Amino acid sequence: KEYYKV
Amino acid sequence: MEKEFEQIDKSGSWAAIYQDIRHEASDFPCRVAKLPKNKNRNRYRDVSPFDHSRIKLHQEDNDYINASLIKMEEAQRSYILTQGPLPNTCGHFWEMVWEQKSRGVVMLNRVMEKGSLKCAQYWPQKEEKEMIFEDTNLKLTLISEDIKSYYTVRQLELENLTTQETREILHFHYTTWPAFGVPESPASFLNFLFKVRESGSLSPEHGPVVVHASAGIGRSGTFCLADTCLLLMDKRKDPSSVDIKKVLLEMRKFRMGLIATADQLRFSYLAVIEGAKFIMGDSSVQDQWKELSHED
Repeated sequence: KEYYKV
Repeated sequence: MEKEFEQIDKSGSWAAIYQDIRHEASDFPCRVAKLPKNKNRNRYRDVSPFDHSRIKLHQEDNDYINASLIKMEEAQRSYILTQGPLPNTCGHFWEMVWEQKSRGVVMLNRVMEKGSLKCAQYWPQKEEKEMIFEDTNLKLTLISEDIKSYYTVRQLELENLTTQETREILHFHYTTWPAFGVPESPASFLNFLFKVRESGSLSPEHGPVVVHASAGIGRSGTFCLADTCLLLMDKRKDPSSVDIKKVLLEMRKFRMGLIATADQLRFSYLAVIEGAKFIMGDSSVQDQWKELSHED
């Protein structure tokens, strides 16, 4: 959630 | 040039090119962004603004806003790329807008996408419920809005409670563009950009337009990358000379990770290609994109 790319 | 688009597409090597761009991309420091006091001004751990191109707030408590000033010397155009505001950086966002004398805001996300809020409700939704940001002493009123099938063109009156001054900000909201996705078609995309151009929000007479999405790197990167390339073709005396890969790397000198998917990168090519037709000439009956866009 706290990252823009996974 | 267009067939040059196929050859890369026949090989289906976009992922190769996009990873090359990712590898060759600049890597400048973001010390200010990673300061502890700014943990909560950043929506994502991994998207931060370079210290050298980051916008700064004229306020004196903290000057940090997750915003980068992309400036394109050859094309003569600048954009401010920024993350979607948070519940607590909304006053910063409009503070940034006011200080930078920006005339237009380009929104490429939606407040809610896939069951999660990517952005804040940073603009009032009803003419009768104006918004007031106490921290940055600004008041924002909705004036009028034009709704089309995939985009909305609000008209806002931002006002400085301190100087008593007021300005008209144009809001360009692309409501159908999904995260890591691509616009329904180039025709839909080009229609949008050209509406932004005519409003004069992009003209150097004003500040830089503010363009954003959930993180302001992926969809926004495609927007400017399309805009800047087209801007060049009318200028260089050999519109074929524009290298879309070269331009994207140049922007990545001001904000990290512009363009988020090999697909987004691919669409960026098509939009320039389809848009080059307008710049190039576009037959003996332009205005076509207006018809094909399916606005309403």
